[PDB]
Parts: sequence; structure tokens; C-alpha cells
Amino acid sequence: MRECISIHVGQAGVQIGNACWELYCLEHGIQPDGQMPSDKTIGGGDDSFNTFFSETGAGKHVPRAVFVDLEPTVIDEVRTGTYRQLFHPEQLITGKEDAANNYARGHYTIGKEIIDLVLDRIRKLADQCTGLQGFLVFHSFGGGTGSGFTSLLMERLSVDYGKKSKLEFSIYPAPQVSTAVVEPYNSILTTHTTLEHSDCAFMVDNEAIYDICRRNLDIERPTYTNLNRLISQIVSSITASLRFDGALNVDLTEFQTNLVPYPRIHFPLATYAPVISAEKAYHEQLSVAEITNACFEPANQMVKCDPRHGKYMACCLLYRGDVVPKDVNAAIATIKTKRSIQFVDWCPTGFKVGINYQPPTVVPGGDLAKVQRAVCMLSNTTAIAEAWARLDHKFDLMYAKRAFVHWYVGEGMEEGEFSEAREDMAALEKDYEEVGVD
Amino acid sequence: MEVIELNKCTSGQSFEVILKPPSDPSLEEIQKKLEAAEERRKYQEAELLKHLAE
Amino acid sequence: MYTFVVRDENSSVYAEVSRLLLATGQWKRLRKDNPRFNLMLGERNRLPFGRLGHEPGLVQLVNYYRGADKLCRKASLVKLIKTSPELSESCTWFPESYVIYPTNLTDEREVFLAAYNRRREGREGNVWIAKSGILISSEASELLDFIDEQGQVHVIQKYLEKPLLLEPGHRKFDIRSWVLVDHLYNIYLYREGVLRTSSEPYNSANFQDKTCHLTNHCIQKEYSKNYGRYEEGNEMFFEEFNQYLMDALNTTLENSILLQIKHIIRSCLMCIEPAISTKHLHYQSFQLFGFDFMVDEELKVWLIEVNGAPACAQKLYAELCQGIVDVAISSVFPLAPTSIFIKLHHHH
Amino acid sequence: MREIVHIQAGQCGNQIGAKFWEVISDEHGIDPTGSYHGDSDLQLERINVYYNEATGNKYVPRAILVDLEPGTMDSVRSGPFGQIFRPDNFVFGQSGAGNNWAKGHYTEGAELVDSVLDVVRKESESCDCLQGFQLTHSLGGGTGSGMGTLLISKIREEYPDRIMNTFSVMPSPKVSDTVVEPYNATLSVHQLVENTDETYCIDNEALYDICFRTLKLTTPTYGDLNHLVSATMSGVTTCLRFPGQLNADLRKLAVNMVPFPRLHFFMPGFAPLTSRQQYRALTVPELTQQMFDSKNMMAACDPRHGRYLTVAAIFRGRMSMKEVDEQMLNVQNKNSSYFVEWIPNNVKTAVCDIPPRGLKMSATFIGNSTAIQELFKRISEQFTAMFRRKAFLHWYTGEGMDEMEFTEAESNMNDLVSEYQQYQD
Ligand SMILES: Nc1nc2c(ncn2[C@@H]2O[C@H](COP(=O)(O)OP(=O)(O)OP(=O)(O)O)[C@@H](O)[C@H]2O)c(=O)[nH]1
Ligand SMILES: Nc1ncnc2c1ncn2[C@@H]1O[C@H](COP(=O)(O)OP(=O)(O)CP(=O)(O)O)[C@@H](O)[C@H]1O
Ligand SMILES: Nc1nc2c(ncn2[C@@H]2O[C@H](COP(=O)(O)OP(=O)(O)O)[C@@H](O)[C@H]2O)c(=O)[nH]1
Ligand SMILES: CCC(=O)Nc1ccc(S(N)(=O)=O)cc1
Ligand SMILES: [Ca+2]
Ligand SMILES: [Ca+2]
Ligand SMILES: [Ca+2]
Ligand SMILES: [Mg+2]
Ligand SMILES: [Mg+2]
Ligand SMILES: [Mg+2]
Repeated sequence: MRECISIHVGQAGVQIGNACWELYCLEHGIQPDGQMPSDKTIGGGDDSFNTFFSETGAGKHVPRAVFVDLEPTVIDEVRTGTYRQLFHPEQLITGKEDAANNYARGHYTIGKEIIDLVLDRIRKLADQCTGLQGFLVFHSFGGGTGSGFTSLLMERLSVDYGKKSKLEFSIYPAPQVSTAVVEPYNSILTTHTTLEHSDCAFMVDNEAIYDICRRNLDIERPTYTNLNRLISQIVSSITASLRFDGALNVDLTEFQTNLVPYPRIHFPLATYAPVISAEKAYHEQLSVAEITNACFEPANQMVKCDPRHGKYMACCLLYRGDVVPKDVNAAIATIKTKRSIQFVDWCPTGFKVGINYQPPTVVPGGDLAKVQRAVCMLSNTTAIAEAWARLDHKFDLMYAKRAFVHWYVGEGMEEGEFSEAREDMAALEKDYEEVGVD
Repeated sequence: MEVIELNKCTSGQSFEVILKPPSDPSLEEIQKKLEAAEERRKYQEAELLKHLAE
Repeated sequence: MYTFVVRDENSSVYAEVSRLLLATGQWKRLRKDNPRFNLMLGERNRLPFGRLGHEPGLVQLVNYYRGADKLCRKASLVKLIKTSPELSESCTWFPESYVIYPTNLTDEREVFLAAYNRRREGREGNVWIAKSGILISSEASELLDFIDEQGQVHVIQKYLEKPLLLEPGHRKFDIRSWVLVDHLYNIYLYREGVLRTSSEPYNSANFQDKTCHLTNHCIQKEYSKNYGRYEEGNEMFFEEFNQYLMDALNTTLENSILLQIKHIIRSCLMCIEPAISTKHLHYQSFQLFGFDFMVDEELKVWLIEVNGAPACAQKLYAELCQGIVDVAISSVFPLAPTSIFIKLHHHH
Repeated sequence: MREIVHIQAGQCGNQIGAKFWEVISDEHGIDPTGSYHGDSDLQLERINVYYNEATGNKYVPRAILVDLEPGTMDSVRSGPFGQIFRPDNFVFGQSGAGNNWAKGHYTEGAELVDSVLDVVRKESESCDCLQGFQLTHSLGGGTGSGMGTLLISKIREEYPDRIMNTFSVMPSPKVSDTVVEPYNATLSVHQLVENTDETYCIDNEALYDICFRTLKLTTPTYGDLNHLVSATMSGVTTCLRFPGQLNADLRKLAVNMVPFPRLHFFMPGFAPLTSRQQYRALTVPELTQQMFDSKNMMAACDPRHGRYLTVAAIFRGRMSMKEVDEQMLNVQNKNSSYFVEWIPNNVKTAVCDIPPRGLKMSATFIGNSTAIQELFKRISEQFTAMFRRKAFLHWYTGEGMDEMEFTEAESNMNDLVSEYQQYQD
């Protein structure tokens, strides 16, 4: 057994982190007080769920998690929330004033003065690990902390934990819920400085989660709670292999081996199905082919884009519930003959499949309905480059006038870091084009 | 349409289907960057105070 | 008030659509870079489809289907027909074609020579045409040497040695059909087609002079000496052509030709529908296509190519452009007949 | 605990500041004696932003009252909520400023500024984490204008990394006390260009036109004008006073509204503005249409003459947040010619559940529009009509000022106009 430490940075990271550990607990039968009746080894053990939870003598199962935010209001909810008892105070770190949606403020001005403290708190968690695999880092692109401080933390982690893997869950900015005009600046600044430090990153576009909540869940004006409950279902599907017995994606390294043959192109597209409204009278349970086929519909992708006009480099199918290999292979054959699935010529045309028999756990009172089987597809498509193009375009629009640049220079960042970061993105878009288009 | 590496356990199973074959900065360098930005901030604030002193 | 942008100043078609839209008083034109638009009249090449459908509260529509180039490219069309089971390599309405890459760059050189050597040995007509600047010849050595001197992908297809010749004149011709596909992937065929005719007598013993062999409107108007003799602008419309087929051949345009054209249009567009449909997409597409057909002396119709950005006959701009506004634009953005199109039903 | 320190200076500044605390004190459930008597927890959620909590559960505003004569502040102390202000926070002289910018900035004001900074420093030393400052004043007088901008200059020196915010009343010949108001306004504007992060431009002409034409007030008074300022000050500060995420912070607001350091002068707007047909329900479409109409704008500038760099909208009350987004997106998508296309998504919308007193719902408008240059153009032309004849300058040279300082202020404001002009094309 090898441990995984989760790091939640900024409001988006912390609130999403709160929704995941809530879900993890329901999945592993852990109560709010940390007790786990099914764990017959009191005060220790090296089971699969131990990769995310440690144990105390009293029998408490404590997440291997750190919450960091430069402002205390979001993390104060964790201290007095339903799962206030899971974490001890060392795990929750809060400053006094945030980064004001300013990358340079989170990375430099405020980051420099708190980075050593965060590392110390992470070091404490690492010292409980007998074979640490790496880190899962949750953060937003658009926030000043999520963007600016995260890239600083990733740089130091690559220094203090050289041979450790680092995966990201990043929130791509969407105006329908965005609260800052400069989020394109922050997203591109944080991608540039984090690109060489992240082994695999799962981008979630708020626009997609928003439209899924309105379309499938019939929520006219989704809230962050609605968004986070859905995001933690996808996240849970991606991390289940690390928390349960299995043979696929058993450690963080396998994520890079199976999803990222080229290092810079490490942003797999996530697709999830089905998402059924709990308020529904009673839905007809979908088959393996129907939910598998849904994985190739833009409507349930974590980032709206057209995989028909890209090339696949890898494809993982992660099933949960009543599913048998016979039915997966049958559906896949049917999809090949109907869908436009093009693989890069230097990669095999195949699908790694993982099946966990336990169906998705739904949060009591949540919005999602209980389903008998669900799937999350992870595919590395060049089509996700549409998201970089969108973002790089908005960047070009504002930077052409130097709009808002003085806020960043005022925090000690050199203006040349803008163009340096933008040129890196231009090289990233060129990489996708060289792999996907003929 | 081949199925390889089928692994089964109590809580699930996993396999692979192949349809078709194929065809950093050091700790010192980070402190400099951080201290460089801190110095540019100090310089700008010194000019602002110099301006206010005039 | 609906909004639209214009990113192709050379499109004679949507230049008229833009004029009509503004004439309704319910459409406002924005600068070509304003992202808050309902309708994009986009550029031809490198249209940024990836930036469409991400504006909160705007139903966005574009006049091009992403991925339709597979059908509107010389080499692409050949590859599509030979590899798509819906069309099959035995497709009976597409001339035998081969994708030939110049030797300075898969490639179907030897595959072409095999079929070529087979015809040469069988005493059959062995005249081919190379295009991508066109060369017509009966010797394979000349066709291949012509492509190697260039630097772009070319296609060699069988030349229709027995074309239907209009009389008087003994002259060649082609047929242009305009087809509009809306956001729901309904296939509408404009009731009005144009025959682009050659004003020169078809001479089968001299492929060097390509004036009587190429029916392009610009060639006849530049290298032909009988331009506009038999019909204005070498453009015979369906009414005249139909009356001709009756007087001379004792048949109708519908029975002898139009059924085959409607069948070809369906097969081509239905084939690529799963690849370009915008049914479940965050934005919507529609596109105008110009199909070019050949008619042989047996009254069999052959597909020559498909044009993704076609022009229109001067006489038919008003009717067709208005039709584009009715079925393609107002269908998604309504305003506060006897349709001019022919709907080609099919199974989606 | 992100505290804001409030400062009100001069006649106009103290009369508008008094009404402001009167309004928001009611919205937060604070009675004239500082005791809380509300019925919603949202009232206290962010109470410490503007109020200090004393013994016995008393809430004392974090406000400092400054003037060079006692008159106006005696009225405040005897006014409705006069007893709620900290007695030690009344800092005043006896000389007056005679509507003289030099007296407030260089002579009379200099003698009093240090004692004002002693109270400011006292309020800040008790803040867990001070955000910044907000100043209410006029630009046409002597104390609020001349000493107000002096206070800002000295506060920025002691707190260089805190946000400086001001509500600035621009003079107008239609609602004028003296002919030297353009002199005082031109001199202050230069100070504000340099030493504020956010300035809400409030033109007394717009306030007058609204009272006369829209509100149908035959003979408007300063009190009527201050009713509009109260409601506007309450609207623009909602993001700071109640739970939220859009803006909700002086620095975060600046980062979203100020694309260039000197262009930080905002046009505020409010809706509804009804004449006493006052009980009718106001729909979301109506709230939006009015909030963007120039007749609801308090800078007296036609927005259709310029372009919005950034916009911040705040809707108050129980309403359809879905229907809010639709109407907002309808205004942007129906007039996209008046928004710069090089700042994507530059229109942000915020919702608040607590509506103002006596209204089912309302909308407040904050715009960073290039049309604001019309305001500085008027002031500049009035300045030059007198300065070219050196008219009325002896009042200022008698206080030690030189003509050169006037020429520089003139040029500095014409540069500001030219700066807005380039971004309008
Ligand atoms: N899905 C989701 N997105 C969020 C959540 N919270 C914030 N965001 C998004 O994150 C972006 C803003 O960044 P934040 O994380 O809130 O800012 P921050 O990291 O706290 O940094 P500062 O507040 O500037 O110090 C916006 O695009 C929001 O839409 C959340 O709980 N769930
Ligand atoms: N296989 C074939 N047999 C006989 N004639 C042919 C032929 N292929 C092309 N042609 C002749 O060439 C002309 C069409 O050329 P083609 O369409 O390939 O060039 P082009 O695409 O630049 C013209 P456009 O796109 O405007 O229709 C027709 O008039 C036809 O007579
Ligand atoms: N809106 C408003 N404007 C005022 C009020 N009192 C004065 N003014 C304006 O303020 C300017 C005079 O400044 P004033 O505050 O009286 O001088 P000060 O006391 O030295 O700061 C003139 O332009 C007046 O029109 C008021 O109560 N409300
Ligand atoms: C700028 C305007 C101004 O200073 N007015 C002013 C000042 C003093 C006096 S007196 N004569 O000393 O009472 C009269 C008028
Ligand atoms: Ca155990
Ligand atoms: Ca590394
Ligand atoms: Ca004195
Ligand atoms: Mg934050
Ligand atoms: Mg062509
Ligand atoms: Mg006065």
C-alpha cells in the first residue's frame, strides 16, 4: 500500500475538496466522527482505502489532505461543518487576506510568505506515509490563490519530492459563474509555470458542469454545491482505483503510463454518464451500451469540444456497478462502427477497461439519482485543445491593450512573464495540432 | 477485438481490449525569483514615498 | 434584434444574404471580431469552430459544417468514396479515381497503372484526366510526369469519353446543383440548376486544346470563340434543357437525370452525417453545396466534385439567397410558397 | 474581518455621510443608539466591515467626521443618528475654509490634518485586517475638496498598500454655491487621479435633473439630492456589507473595474426612481432597462457617447436569478457597440437577497465608462473661462499658491481627458 496526499488550494479547491471527502466517507462507510465499523484492524492497516485515510489509536480515519486558502471564510466552513471532526487543525491553513484574483499576488507577494508553512504541514502528512506515491492538487485557474499559489507549491513539491507523481484537478474558467475579468490571465500564467511540474491534469470546465446541472438535473440556476456534488462524482470515479482493490490505475504512475504518452499533452478529457435527476418520478435504468455510447456525446463531457475532429492517444473506461466484460466489449464494437474514433498512428487502437461492482454512491439529499451502473471515460484527445484556443484568444484580446497588467506588475511580477507564458501556450497549441491534424 | 490482461477480484475486474495495432528550477533559483519580485515591489514603493516626500 | 458577423468579404452568396438580413430590420451586423453574435458568415479556411457556442445566452449558428472538407476536396472525396462502406469502391456513379502524390513527397500509383495497363491491353478507351491546372491525355507517362512537376496532391480519374452532347453544336456540358443542409440535417435541393455548356464542338481526337473539353464558366469566357452563341453566358437553365430532352430524346429532366442527381446527393451527405452533424453540439451548422455532375450519352449521371463555397448563377441569386434566409437562418432565428427547394427525405 | 475605515469631510461630505450611515444602519438592524434589533442573520454576517462592536453588544460605526468649522457636525451630532458616532471621532476646527481649496489643503487644513490622522491610526490599530478607506466629500468647496485630498495624500503615505475609495460630488453651475467651484474641482481631480483606486463620480447636475424631471420635485433641495446619494451609496456597498462572492472586497472590485490605473472614475446608477404609482411592482426587465438608461445615471454623462470598459451590476431582493441573467445578457447583446470588445465578459452581475427599505427589489449600476470624460471636459472648460483672465485667483495666491500650480492642474486634467479619448475608439 502506498499513500496519496490531497492538496486543496483556494476557494474552488477547498469547496470541491469538501464535497469529495464527503463522498469518499459515504463510499468507504466512514462516519463524520472518523469511525469506520467495517475496519476490523483498529489503529492501523494497509488496505486500499488507507491510501487516502490514516488511522489513530482511537480508531479515527483521518484524510491525508491539506486545505490551503489565503482567506479564512471558506476553510472556516470545514472547521464547523458536518465533517469538522475528520480533520485536525494542522490540516487547515488560512491566511488573513486573499490574492484579489491576482496571480502575481498569490504566487509572489503572498505566496512567498506562506509557502514554507504549507510545505511544513505537508511534510507532517508525508512523515506518516511509508511509501508516498504523490499528490492530488485541486485548484481553480481563475482565482489568485488557485492559480498563483498553486504554481508556487508545485515548483517546491518537485524540489522536496523529486520522484513523486503529481496530478491536478483544475477548474477551467466559465463566465456564467466567473467573478473576475482577469481569469484568462491567471489561467494562462498558472498553466505556463505548472506545465513542467504536473504529470497529469483533469480539467473541468464550469460551463460544462453548469449546463449539465441545468439540462440533466433541471436546476435553473445551479449553485457551487450543485456543481461540486457533480464534480466529486467524476473525481471519485477517477480516484476509485486508488482506494479500492483492483488492477488498473493502482498507483499514480499508472495514470501517466496509461493516459499520457507525450509529457506536455497531459490533459485527458473526462466524460461521465449517466446523470439523472433525483426529483425524477423514476428513470429507466440504462444499459452498458447506452451509457458507453453516451461517453461520445459532447453533452456529458467535462469540457465542451468535438472529439470527432481530434485524434485519440489513449482511452480508459471506468465502470461502476452491474457491469460485466462481455457487455463492455459488445458496446465498444457497436460504437466503433458508428462513431468517428481516430487514434494517432503511433498508438494502439484499444481501450483499457476497469470495472468496480459497487455502483455510484449518491449523497443523501443530493441532486443525483441512484443508478445501477455508471461509467467515466478518460480519453486523451487533441480536441481538448479547443479549450486552450478559446482561453488564449481572450488573453490576446486584453493583453494587446495591456489591460489590467499594472495590477500584476504592481505585485512584483515582470511584464515579460505575460509574453513568456503566452508563447508557451502557443507552443502547446502547436503540439496538439502536430499530433491531431494531417 | 482481443482481450488481454484480464484481472479479477472480489470488488471488480479489469482488462484491455486492443482493436487494431499501431502504425526544473532548484530551491535557490526559486528563492531568487521570489526575492527579485519582492525587490521590484520595494523599489516601486520607495518611488511612491519619494514622490510623496516631494 | 438578431446579430451577425461577416468574415468572408468575397462570398457573393452571403454578401446578398447579409444584404437581405439587414433589409428585414431585425438583424444587426457587428464587427467581424465581436464574439456576441447569433450568426457567423465565416471565412473559408481555418474557420475557428472551437470558439463557437461558448457565449452565455446566445444561440450561435455558422454557415459551414466542420468536417465537410472531406467531401469538397479532390483527394479527400476519392479517399472518402473508396473507404466508406456506404459508398464502397464499386460506387457506380463516381468515375474510377486514384490519389497520386508527386514523387517529391497513401499513394495509389501502382494501383492506377494496373487498371491502366488492363485497359490498354483490352482495347478499351484509356483516356484519363489529372487535376487537383488540368491535363487530359491517353498516355500514362504524360499524366504522371505532369504531377511530378507540381508539388501538391493530385487525382487521376477516368475521362468520360462518351459525354452527352447538346444539339446543335455537338458540345459538352456539366450540371451544377445547389444543395442546402440546415441545422437539422435536412437535405434541400434548389429546384433551379444551371448547365454550364461548352460553346465549342466536342472533338474526341485532340485533348490538347481544352476549350471544348472543359466547361468551366471562366475557360469558355476566356479561351472559347463561340461564348454566348447558343445560350447567354453558356448557362442553359432547367426549363430550356428539359424541353430539349423531350424534343430530342423523348424524355424529361426529372426521369432521365434528376433522380440520379438526387440519389447521389443523398448518398454523399448521409455518408458523412455522423461525422459533421451538429445535432447534439453546443453550436449549429448549415452549409450550401455546389454539386457538379456529368451526363454521358447513355443518360447516366456521374459525380465530378462537390464545392463547399459555391457561387450562383446571376439570374438565381435573388431566389436562392432568400431561400437560405428562410430555411437556414429564420428557422433558428424567426422573425416577427410553394417552397423553392426539394426536400430529400432520409433516415437520420 | 476585512474592516473599512470611513472618513467624511466638509459640509457636503458630512451631510451625505450622515445619511449614508442612517440608511445602512437601518438595513443592518442598528438603531440610533447602536443596539441591534434585526430579524435576519444576514444583517450581522458582515457587520464588522463598517461597525466596531463595543461592550453591551453595541455597534459603533467606523467613521471619522472632519470639518474646518463646527456648524455641519453640530447638526450631525443632533441629527437622527447623531448619537451613534464615536464622540472622539469628531475632529473639527473653527476657522472654516471659505470654499478655498488652498485653505483646506495648505493652510487651515494643514493645522488640523495631524489630529485627524491620529484618529485614523487609532481606528486602524483595532482592525484585524484593514481593507482600506472610503471618503465622502465634495470637490467644489474647501474642506472636503482641499483637506479631503490632503487626507488622502497623507493616508496613502502611512498605508501605501491599502485601497483608497471615495464618493466625490462634482460641482455644477446649476447647483452651485460659489463661482470658484471649477477651480477647486480641477485641483482635487488631479489628487484623485494619483491617490485613489476607485472614485464614484456624483454630479450635482445629474442629481438635480433627476429630482426635477424624473422625480418631479418642483424645487429640489440639497436634502433631495442627498436622498439619491444615500440610496446609491447603499447600492454600491452591498457587495461589501452582505455575504457574497462577486466583488465583495475593495481590492477585488478594483481588479475587475480598473483596467488602467488612472481610469478609475465610475458612473453610478440606481433603479427604481419613482415619483409619488409608487406601490406598483417592478419587474426584472424594468429594473434592467432603467438601470442602464442615462436618465438613471448620476454622472450627467450620456453613456451612448462613450464605451463601457467594465460594468458591475447588483440586484437586491427576492427575484429570479435566472431571469436576471437573461435580461442582463439581453442588454449586452442588444447594445454591444457600447462595450469595448477587448475585455471579454466585462459585465459582471451580483445578487443580494435583502432589498433596500421600502422596495421589493432594486438594481445598482457601477460603470467604468469613457463617457465620463464629458464630466471632466465641462469642469475643464469652466476652469479655463476664468483662469484665462486670472479671475478670482487672488483668493488662492493669498494662501501661498502660485499660478503655475493652476496651469499644471489644467494640463493634468486635459491629459486625463485625452487618455479616455484614445480608449473610446
Ligand atoms: N466548480 C466550482 N468552481 C468554483 C468554486 N469556487 C470558485 N470557483 C471558480 O473559481 C474561479 C475563481 O477562483 P477562486 O478559487 O474562487 O479564487 P481563489 O483560489 O480563492 O483565489 P483568491 O480568492 O483570489 O485569493 C471562478 O471561475 C469560479 O467560478 C467552487 O466551489 N466550485
Ligand atoms: N472524369 C471526367 N470526365 C470528363 N470530363 C471531366 C472529368 N473531370 C472533369 N471534367 C471536366 O472538367 C470540368 C470540371 O473541372 P473541375 O470541377 O474538376 O475543376 P474545378 O473544381 O476548378 C471547376 P468548379 O469547382 O468550379 O466546378 C467539367 O466541365 C468537366 O467537363
Ligand atoms: N449633493 C450635495 N452637494 C452639496 C451638499 N452641500 C454642498 N454641496 C456641494 O458641495 C460644493 C460646496 O462644497 P462644501 O461641502 O459646501 O464645502 P466644504 O464644507 O468646504 O467642503 C458645492 O458644489 C455644492 O453644490 C449636499 O448636502 N449635497
Ligand atoms: C476661495 C474663496 C475665499 O477664500 N473666499 C473668501 C475668503 C475670505 C474672505 S474674508 N474677506 O477674509 O472674510 C472672503 C472670501
Ligand atoms: Ca485498519
Ligand atoms: Ca517533477
Ligand atoms: Ca491658525
Ligand atoms: Mg478566495
Ligand atoms: Mg473546385
Ligand atoms: Mg458649503
